[PDB]
Amino acid sequence: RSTSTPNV
Amino acid sequence: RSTSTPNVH
Amino acid sequence: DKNELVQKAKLAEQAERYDDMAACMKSVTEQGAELSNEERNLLSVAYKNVVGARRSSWRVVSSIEQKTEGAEKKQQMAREYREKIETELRDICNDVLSLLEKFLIPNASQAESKVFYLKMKGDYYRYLAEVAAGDDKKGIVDQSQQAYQEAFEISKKEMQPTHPIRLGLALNFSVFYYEILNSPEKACSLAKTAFDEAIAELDTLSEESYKDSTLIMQLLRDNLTLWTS
Amino acid sequence: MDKNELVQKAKLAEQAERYDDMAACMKSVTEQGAELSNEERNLLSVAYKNVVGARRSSWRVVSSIEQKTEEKKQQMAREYREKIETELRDICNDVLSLLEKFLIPNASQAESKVFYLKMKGDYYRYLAEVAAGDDKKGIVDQSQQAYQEAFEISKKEMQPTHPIRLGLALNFSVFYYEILNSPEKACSLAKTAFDEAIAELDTLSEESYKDSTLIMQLLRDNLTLWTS
Repeated sequence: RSTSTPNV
Repeated sequence: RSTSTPNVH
Repeated sequence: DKNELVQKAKLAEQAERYDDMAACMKSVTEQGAELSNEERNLLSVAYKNVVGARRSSWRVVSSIEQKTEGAEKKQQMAREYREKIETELRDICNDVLSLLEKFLIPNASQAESKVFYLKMKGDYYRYLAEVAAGDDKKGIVDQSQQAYQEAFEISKKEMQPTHPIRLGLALNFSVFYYEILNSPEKACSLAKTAFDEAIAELDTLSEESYKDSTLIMQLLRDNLTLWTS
Repeated sequence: MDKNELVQKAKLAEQAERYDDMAACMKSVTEQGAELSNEERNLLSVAYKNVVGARRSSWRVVSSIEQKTEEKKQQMAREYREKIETELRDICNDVLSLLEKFLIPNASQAESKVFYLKMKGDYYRYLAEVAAGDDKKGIVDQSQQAYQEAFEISKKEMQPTHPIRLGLALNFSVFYYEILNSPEKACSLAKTAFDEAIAELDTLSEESYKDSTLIMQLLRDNLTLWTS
């Protein structure tokens, strides 16, 4: 599973 | 904070 | 169909959807028949997770409310949200507690079941106490004390000192002493004697609940060390 | 209630981990028609990401069970997936429509345009994760197009190290890998966004370096993962 932009 | 009984479970 | 309602309940549990999980087991309990003990445990997990999410939110916001000593506007905002969270938390506790009074405690046919549901009743009144202020509070505290006490009496008479359930009751009842009744010495001696009594009878541990008993003994001793700080 | 009050309510809800409350607040802030401040924007994004995030993660678990039950156990797993699915489309439709009605048209500068066009790409991507039928090829293309216009606006108007540009590449690259199934275009996209930013670590600032470097690390980790 790929990682997308997390919360800041 | 004291610890109480967790789920088994 | 009690077995459908139960199968969905485990599906809910794997999906981490504890309010669905709790809704299934609720309607199971309502079918009025004695819960099995895989069932009983499913109900306890659901509501512990559902109520625990509110308890934890309550504590965060209650804290903000105290760190904003006026700051009246922030404190008013924090107060309001606290009280909104409370009322979710009371509905959850009342829901459970009426299940206990109406089905689970009356149908409990074995001693271990009664100690389990009476402890649970001690638990949910304690969560109401954590959050009660004033007039309500003494009544609520009395009920928690009374359930734990009854449970404690039955478990001392019927169960082995290393039974997970008797250990857990001692754990929670000692937490009630320390945290709700602000009596640390009473809390310490309740936890110390439950620990020592289980050490005296390690032969009573069995293969299938070894793990839980062992963990609760460790939790007993950790509270003690915290409380003696 | 007034904007600034609703914002503080959102921050309480966030702190209490009550993200449905948090989204409801920020939705209603958005609905007032004013352009979102960028603290606000971030709050809207965090609430909705955590709200769909839970569903996305439950969907995946119950989908996994469904595909691997071979009875009436499968009927029960299917119905529960579908119930989760429908909540999840209700969450993406909601954001999607707030993006079309308030956020994309109110966006004055390139930055916000990229931010929201990205978010539109993401929420279509979440719909795509979960779509079957004739639905799918249209959902996807909607996603691809939101990303693509976002990407063009960023290559022209933001620095290689802008966290919002870097984040678009990261998610655009994920779309390529996970939705379009084009691993090679995904790696090329991530690798160039990583290299161009790494050649300018200087030009980062104090408000952005933690975010920009963290995204860079994720571009690389994804690169590592997709080259396996």
